[PDB]
Amino acid sequence: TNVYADSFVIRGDEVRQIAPGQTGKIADYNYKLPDDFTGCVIAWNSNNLDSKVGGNYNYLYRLFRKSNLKPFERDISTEIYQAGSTPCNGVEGFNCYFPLQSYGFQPTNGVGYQPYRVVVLSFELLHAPATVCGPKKSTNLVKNKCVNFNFNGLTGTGVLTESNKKFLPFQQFGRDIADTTDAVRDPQTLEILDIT
Amino acid sequence: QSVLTQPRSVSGSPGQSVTISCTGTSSDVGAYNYVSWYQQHPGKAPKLMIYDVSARPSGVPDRFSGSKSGNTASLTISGLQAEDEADYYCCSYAGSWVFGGGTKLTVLSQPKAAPSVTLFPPSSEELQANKATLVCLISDFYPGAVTVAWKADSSPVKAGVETTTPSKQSNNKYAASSYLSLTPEQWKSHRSYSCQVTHEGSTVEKTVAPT
Amino acid sequence: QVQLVESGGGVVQPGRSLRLSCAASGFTFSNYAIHWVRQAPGKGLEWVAVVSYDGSNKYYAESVKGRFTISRDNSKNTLSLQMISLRPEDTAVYYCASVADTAMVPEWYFDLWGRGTLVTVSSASTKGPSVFPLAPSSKSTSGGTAALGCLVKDYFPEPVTVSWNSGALTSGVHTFPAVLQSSGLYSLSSVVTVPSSSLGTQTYICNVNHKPSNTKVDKRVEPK
Repeated sequence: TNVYADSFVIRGDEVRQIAPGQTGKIADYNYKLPDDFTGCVIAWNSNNLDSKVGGNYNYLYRLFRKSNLKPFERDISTEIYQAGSTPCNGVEGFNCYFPLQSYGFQPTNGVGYQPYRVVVLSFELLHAPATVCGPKKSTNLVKNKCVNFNFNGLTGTGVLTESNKKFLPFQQFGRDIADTTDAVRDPQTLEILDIT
Repeated sequence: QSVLTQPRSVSGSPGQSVTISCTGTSSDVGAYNYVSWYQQHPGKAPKLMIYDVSARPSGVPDRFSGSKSGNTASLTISGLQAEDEADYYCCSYAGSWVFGGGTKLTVLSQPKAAPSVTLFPPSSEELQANKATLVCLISDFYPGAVTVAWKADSSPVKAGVETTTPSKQSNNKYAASSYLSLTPEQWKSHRSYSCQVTHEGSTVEKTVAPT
Repeated sequence: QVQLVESGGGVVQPGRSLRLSCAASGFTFSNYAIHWVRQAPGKGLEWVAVVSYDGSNKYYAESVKGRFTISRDNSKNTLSLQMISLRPEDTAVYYCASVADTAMVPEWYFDLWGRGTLVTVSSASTKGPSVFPLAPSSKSTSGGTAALGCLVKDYFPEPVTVSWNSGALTSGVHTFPAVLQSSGLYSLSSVVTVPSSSLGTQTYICNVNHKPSNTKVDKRVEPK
């Protein structure tokens, strides 16, 4: 379950920090991952349209924080940093050091400073299954020969032929008496069959 | 360095392949991977065809292709069509945008014609007016690519040269003209002046005398 | 439609100033750089300038610094190019050059072009041509073919019509397009191809007419 994914852009040098139990600058001040962070991580390049005219300052990051980030914590906070004992009243004095200095996405550098179309697949588990899963390739059918079959949960082996028995909009199963499964309307053609 | 080195013209048969060089420097070409190629129709704006020498933008046909090794880019256009006949420009950006020298692609649609050159001395009435204009005339040539080389008895002269870009004459060949403005004292000093043309590697030379 | 429309072109004198501009439509102009790339008529391409949205980062070429000033207005999606101390080598078709949205092409390359406007920095005025007879050389190789003409020089502007023998001489006539020299003037050439055995009897006159300057010079072309 929990296919919460994020769609954002990350500079090329800070890429590996999206990792289970990693530190750095993003993983210290911008985006924290917990221990045992399994799943997947994927990034690829978003070079040549992530450069607005002379300095891509639409896109920010927090450069300073008092203490450690909690995992899964979004730092939307206008609470700027304080270094010394004199608190900042908005006027940039000597110990403010405004943490939201922005991304330097000006790709005139090498490959290490490039904007990348990154995603962070964050996977965890709660109590409700049958979430996002995979389309398991949906093979063909066969008739009039004994054959193994696996259907959507139930399975068996036999020959598949036509039928006279009828269904309703809800059935996925069929047995004549005493758990002897014999009837499947197929999940693709929606056509009723027998299992001899 | 200041202007990227290109061939002035490349002649190719239609449907064939041509390769046009873009020779620069290590601070221009070999520094980064940012080399472009620009097709400019006459009377219109340029048009992008190649980024980052390997690949192409949207809408660009796959006939456009590039290759780069060291400090020379090489635009390769396979299957020449008549709509590719325009001016070609390569540009690089490491710290600044440095364009190329210019390349006129000529899609051959008729057989090759050699230029007829007729050189005229400046008149005596102009020499009494303390002026001199040498008149070198180029006509009946195809493909449209001539370079005028003036000469003073063995030696190339490059100052005071005004030459017309070749424009169409009536019978689908082109016409041109080149002017050498000099003083009457430099006219009567040397022995003979020559106007050399170069058309697809062929040279036709005409020589006049101050006598 | 992604579209760039230049403005501010014209014909100016050397030593004066001019201000160009370009309006943008069809794309978010505040997120991509526009440039000026100039092209002289029949010559190569030459970049001029670039302006950033904050108005801090601007880069100029080597023949540009100290004279040309680009600025932009992100709210009105237009710009400006303030140009002082104009010289005649700056005479070029000026393009406001940016990039559209649909391309992966960044702003430092050049995809979305403008239609261009012409800026002419020249001090030449309405001058009549000087018609100089290009004397042939039939006196040594008579019997074959001689070439004679007359040289049209130092006029402004276009055009000058040249007829031969009041239009009666038509065969062999080929009047050439003109040059554009450094002074801002023009100079064409007209040479008729004649048989070399007809110069001792037939007089060849070129009729040079310059209509914006009202100059009609009839010059005879005689062998030396």
